Amino acid sequence: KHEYAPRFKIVQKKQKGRVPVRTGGSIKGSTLQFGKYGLRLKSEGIRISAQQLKEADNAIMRYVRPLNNGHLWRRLCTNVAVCIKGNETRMGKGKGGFDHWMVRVPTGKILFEINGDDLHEKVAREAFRKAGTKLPGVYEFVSLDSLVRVGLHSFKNPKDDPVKNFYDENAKKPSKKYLNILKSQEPQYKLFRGR
Amino acid sequence: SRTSMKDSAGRRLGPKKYEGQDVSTGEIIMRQRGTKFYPGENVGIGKDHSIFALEPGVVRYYLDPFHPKRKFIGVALRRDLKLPSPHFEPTVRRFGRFELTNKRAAYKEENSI
RNA sequence: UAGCCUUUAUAAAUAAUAAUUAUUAUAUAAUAUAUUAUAUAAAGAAUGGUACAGCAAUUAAUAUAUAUUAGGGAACUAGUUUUUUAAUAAUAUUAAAUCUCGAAAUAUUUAAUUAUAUAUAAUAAAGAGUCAGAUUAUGUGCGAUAAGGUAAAUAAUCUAAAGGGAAACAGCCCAGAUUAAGAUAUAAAGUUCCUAAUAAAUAAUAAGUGAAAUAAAUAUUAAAAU
RNA sequence: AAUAUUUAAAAUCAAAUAUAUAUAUAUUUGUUAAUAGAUAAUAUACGGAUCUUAAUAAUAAGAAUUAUUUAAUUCCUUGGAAUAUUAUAUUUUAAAAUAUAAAUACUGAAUAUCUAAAUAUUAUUAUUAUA
RNA sequence: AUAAUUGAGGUCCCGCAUGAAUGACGUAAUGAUACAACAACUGUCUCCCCUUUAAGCUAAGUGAAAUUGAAAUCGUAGUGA
RNA sequence: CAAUCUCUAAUUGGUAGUUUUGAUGGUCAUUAUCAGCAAAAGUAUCUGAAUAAGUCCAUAAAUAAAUAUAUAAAAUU
RNA sequence: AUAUAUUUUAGUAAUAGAUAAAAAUAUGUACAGUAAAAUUGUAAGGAAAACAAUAAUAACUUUCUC
RNA sequence: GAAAGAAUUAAAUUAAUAUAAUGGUAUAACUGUGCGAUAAUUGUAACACAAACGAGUGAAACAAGUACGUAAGUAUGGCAUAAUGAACAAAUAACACUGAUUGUAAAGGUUAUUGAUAACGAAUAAAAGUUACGCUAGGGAAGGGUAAUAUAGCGAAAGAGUAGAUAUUGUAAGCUAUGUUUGCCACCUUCGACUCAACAUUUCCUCUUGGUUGUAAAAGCUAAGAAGGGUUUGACUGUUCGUCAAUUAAAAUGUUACGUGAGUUGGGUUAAAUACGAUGUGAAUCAGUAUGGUUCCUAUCUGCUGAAGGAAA
RNA sequence: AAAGAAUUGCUAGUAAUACGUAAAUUAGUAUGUUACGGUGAAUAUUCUAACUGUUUCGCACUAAUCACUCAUCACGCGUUGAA
RNA sequence: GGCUACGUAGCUCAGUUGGUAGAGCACAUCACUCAUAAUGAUGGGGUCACAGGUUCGAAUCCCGUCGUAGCCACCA
Ligand SMILES: [Mg+2]
Ligand SMILES: [Mg+2]
Ligand SMILES: [Mg+2]
Ligand SMILES: [Mg+2]
Ligand SMILES: [Mg+2]
Ligand SMILES: [Mg+2]
Ligand SMILES: [Mg+2]
Ligand SMILES: [Mg+2]
Ligand SMILES: [Mg+2]
Ligand SMILES: [Mg+2]
Ligand SMILES: [Mg+2]
Ligand SMILES: [Mg+2]
Ligand SMILES: [Mg+2]
Ligand SMILES: [Mg+2]
Ligand SMILES: [Mg+2]
Ligand SMILES: [Mg+2]
Ligand SMILES: [Mg+2]
Ligand SMILES: [Mg+2]
Ligand SMILES: [Mg+2]
Ligand SMILES: [Mg+2]
Ligand SMILES: [Mg+2]
Ligand SMILES: [Mg+2]
Ligand SMILES: [Mg+2]
Ligand SMILES: [Mg+2]
Ligand SMILES: [Mg+2]
Ligand SMILES: [Mg+2]
Ligand SMILES: [Mg+2]
Ligand SMILES: [Mg+2]
Ligand SMILES: [Mg+2]
Ligand SMILES: [Mg+2]
Ligand SMILES: [Mg+2]
Ligand SMILES: [Mg+2]
Ligand SMILES: [Mg+2]
Ligand SMILES: [Mg+2]
Ligand SMILES: [Mg+2]
Ligand SMILES: [Mg+2]
Ligand SMILES: [Mg+2]
Ligand SMILES: [Mg+2]
Ligand SMILES: [Mg+2]
Ligand SMILES: [Mg+2]
Ligand SMILES: [Mg+2]
Ligand SMILES: [Mg+2]
Ligand SMILES: [Mg+2]
Ligand SMILES: [Mg+2]
Ligand SMILES: [Mg+2]
Ligand SMILES: [Mg+2]
Ligand SMILES: [Mg+2]
Ligand SMILES: [Mg+2]
Ligand SMILES: [Mg+2]
Ligand SMILES: [Mg+2]
Ligand SMILES: [Mg+2]
Ligand SMILES: [Mg+2]
Ligand SMILES: [Mg+2]
Ligand SMILES: [Mg+2]
Ligand SMILES: [Mg+2]
Ligand SMILES: [Mg+2]
Ligand SMILES: [Mg+2]
Repeated sequence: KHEYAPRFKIVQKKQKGRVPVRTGGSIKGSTLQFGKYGLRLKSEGIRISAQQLKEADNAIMRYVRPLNNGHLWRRLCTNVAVCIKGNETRMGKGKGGFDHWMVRVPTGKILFEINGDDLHEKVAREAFRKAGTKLPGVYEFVSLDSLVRVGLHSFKNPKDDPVKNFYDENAKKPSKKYLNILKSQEPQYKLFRGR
Repeated sequence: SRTSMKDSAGRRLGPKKYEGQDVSTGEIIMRQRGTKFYPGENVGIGKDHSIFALEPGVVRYYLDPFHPKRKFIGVALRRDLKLPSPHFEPTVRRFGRFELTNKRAAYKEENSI
């Protein structure tokens, strides 16, 4: 509903920033969560405007609405407010006025997701290709068995990466603050703190 | 047009004296906005929460179990002392005065009340 | 005026610059469950909150044949069910210059030790010039993730630096001309000829692709792996 | 053969290094190409010539492009050893045997060394005449 | 009006932003004023040709000038304050 | 009266000497807070600010609270 | 029971607690305590007036008691 | 087993803080309450932080006095970071320091206090415009870069096309090229006509060819090759352009310092004169209108057009 | 708390009357209607509005002054000038 | 920083040299009239500008501030 037009109470101008190249191997929003088939970015990290996303959504919908129990999950919201000065105006003299909403999209991230009752995968693939024709990146069809993109030419299965209880790890190799707290909890300090 | 071209300068609010550093009485160990560091052993605190040394010694940053979730800056009277000092041991104190070996000076001091 | 430069000196002078030690844990050995030594591992005294990472709280976004709160319809005889409309909850998933609960490296930075003394800091007495900067790389603000653009941050060079390379070249890659000499090591860059110097190996290309200034979505044809 | 993906060393396998060690653990490395798309005004414009090799047939050429490498090739631990190569000499019948060598690729600065000369400072001398 | 007119004259009045001695309006005459039309005329032009004289050119005599870092002073492309 | 001299006042582009900031098409110039600012400190531009500041707050809630009531004392009665 | 005199009371006014998030003295010092939101209710009361309620007692001290 | 106390643990700084925002604050810096109303006091302040100077900030300690607290102790205003202004000249007090011959005085000094210079390190007590009649010293304290726009192309194809997205058409969004427009940057300080044109091809005509239920024919439409040859004359306007008239096989689009002023012109743009409308108190002014109106050059080199001499043939 | 501009009735058995009485309409209700007596006054014509009959003069009115009637302006359709 | 003199009703304005709550004015209702107004009469609201004293007695004097502006001072 509000993914292409956030309702920040205090509307305000924003700096340009940069699209996060996720050097640490994030895989956040790079996985199929809601649907069966999806459309992910394949190229370098890119900014997608609100209008472009809306058009991609519309393109996908043409295939989704005919389906029985058809659904489209829009995974990303255009949260960054972009202002622009005109091409007509000189440089300097303040910042330009609000123009459009935009989203910073890392390399591996999923944009859309679909799942119908009577949806064959070929149709879904076609729809997602047609959606990709309207967006500024280069995109890729992603199924539930197809594995998570991280880099431009690199891949990963989330099933593989290890599970860890971090409290236990902390206890094993404790910080100074934690040790101080533990000492405080002990009786030779707790009795004589005198509050 | 109307531009937002106005800002105060930076308040120089780092630590002004570091761990293991020799100090003198009066010297500022920390400038800060509110007690990020609390005044520890042999150390005072000012109006602007500025930690300053009460005695000559060695600046030490530490945690104390009595005050968990609070960082401290104190001044150890020597380099030998671990400045979160043992609680039930006697306080390491500095006399900090000198006897008036000079006779006249001693006499003057005796006279003065 | 300070910053940076110069001259002449001063010491109960190393205070300077660089690194190490400093911590945590493990194993072994020796003393009294602790201490010391040895070895190994760990981005390893103190200060920090950027990258990264994250969705906690704040601010924002999405979904539920899930629950509650009311509303609009609807079927039988005000009660009731369903298809729901919003809010709230629950569960799952997401991001931000002014969010950071996790969190680097570089950094700031302390003592002693070692190494730099044909070397540094500090102080004293005196002379300046300069206050139009430029480019390259990285991280940003503005611009349109435009400018040989603009604004500052860090480093280098040019400025004021000749020499070799980059065809030619202020700012790039090497390297700092006291005067020669030209045997030996070479730097960056090169070795068919122009032009100082070359021979090999294994693959791929057939397009003169390309051969020191890489042009995109997409299409076609192959090639591998499943 | 056919259909449909992916173009990957994360997983997986293979290979190598480091800790107890014929194994385990940890780390490091290995996963497409071509063409089209293609484009303006003095004149082709990799700096220019020119560069993709070919048996018969050469004491002889066969990228001068792209990618990964080496300094003849293969094992052992920069070094030695073996292997064939190449060149040469000797002996025997243009070939065979023996042995010697080459294997340090090279060019390259006003860099460094060497080789000499000058000035300045530091530290030692020698000669001649605040010695 | 012209084959055809952003010009000219006539007329209309959302006069962006006329107006009465910073005078208002309509005429006769005048004007090397400005714009437009008709007639006549023509080398203005279609489209230039021929001719004449003074230069230009050559020989003799006299004899400038601005300019000038030094010049042994080509094209193209590239580079580059 | 008026004229002249001396003093005093009004008026003056008549006339003379001067000036017309730095930044911009009325707005910005001093101070504070955050971001920009890249985990010390500092850090700019006609950069972004739901930006904020030229202050505000005081002489006041008092007095009374142990020898007391008739009579007699004054070792506390 | 009633008359006069002399007194006494009635000026009727909130805090009764070291008060603790209604409003009021904004700098000192001493002593002490904890807010808010949301939720469930309740006369007018309704989304929005007020009041109530809404985390855990292991160990310790004293008291009574099987 | 029960009651009471002491409390501890968890959570919380989301409330509250005189006031912005940030940091801090429950050990509370927040809140209540007693006393008080004092420390919102007086002389010396080292040493630090910050820092060009001027200033700014924290502050141990010594001495005098005060308030609260049993005491320990705490208080030199406010949880902190804004809340501001130099000298000079005046003014008011206190100080007992100087007292221009001596004594008084005046006047100056010391100490405390007063009002502003916001262009906020403040030039004076006190200062606005105009010039196209201008003058001097200097500085530059279309080309180049860019490609948002513009022009052209490509991919994908919603949708028109009597039916069929792709004969022809092709929304909004996607990927490029160009340097032809309007911009931006600031390294770098004249429009049109005439004359002669050279080059490009993204081709308007002519030649060849593919597609065209939308090629029967003929006219077309669209696309590929193709730059050999050709591609206008008039009315209006300074105009390029545009409107129209009459033609043409066609009347293509650019580049060349938007080719060409040491080749011509000078209508536009343009200074001095003048008027009009508007603006201004005015001098004068204008992304206004109108009439008038100033540059010249014998060619040294390059280059090109022709013509000779010398030369090695 | 005897009532503003204004406005109603009444010259005699009338008005006035905090003087009463009756009937018609009803099953029933009079502050109304129609009738009866009782007691009983005050005032008085010259000026002006109106409205009836009289008259003078006037009259462009005759559905008779709510009469008739004049011009611009506005709406349509002709005609003829100027240019 | 000091010194003035003014601020009645919804509108305009009296009143002022003390023993007052008064005018027309525009506004809503009836009134004579083919109908409508002009004209006649219904009534309307003032803390006599916030707010204190002296005379049993002040809207008027002595004023504590509010509003909007003058004036002086200071103007270094
Ligand atoms: Mg991130
Ligand atoms: Mg700041
Ligand atoms: Mg200087
Ligand atoms: Mg040292
Ligand atoms: Mg940041
Ligand atoms: Mg943290
Ligand atoms: Mg500068
Ligand atoms: Mg630049
Ligand atoms: Mg220079
Ligand atoms: Mg150089
Ligand atoms: Mg240098
Ligand atoms: Mg040198
Ligand atoms: Mg090529
Ligand atoms: Mg190239
Ligand atoms: Mg691996
Ligand atoms: Mg070319
Ligand atoms: Mg080359
Ligand atoms: Mg050398
Ligand atoms: Mg016309
Ligand atoms: Mg004409
Ligand atoms: Mg007149
Ligand atoms: Mg006049
Ligand atoms: Mg005239
Ligand atoms: Mg004349
Ligand atoms: Mg001659
Ligand atoms: Mg050069
Ligand atoms: Mg003048
Ligand atoms: Mg920060
Ligand atoms: Mg910062
Ligand atoms: Mg910092
Ligand atoms: Mg930093
Ligand atoms: Mg806060
Ligand atoms: Mg410092
Ligand atoms: Mg200073
Ligand atoms: Mg306080
Ligand atoms: Mg406060
Ligand atoms: Mg002055
Ligand atoms: Mg005297
Ligand atoms: Mg100034
Ligand atoms: Mg200034
Ligand atoms: Mg000044
Ligand atoms: Mg001035
Ligand atoms: Mg003029
Ligand atoms: Mg269709
Ligand atoms: Mg489009
Ligand atoms: Mg250009
Ligand atoms: Mg072509
Ligand atoms: Mg045909
Ligand atoms: Mg031909
Ligand atoms: Mg031109
Ligand atoms: Mg020319
Ligand atoms: Mg020229
Ligand atoms: Mg003339
Ligand atoms: Mg009665
Ligand atoms: Mg009846
Ligand atoms: Mg009667
Ligand atoms: Mg009669």
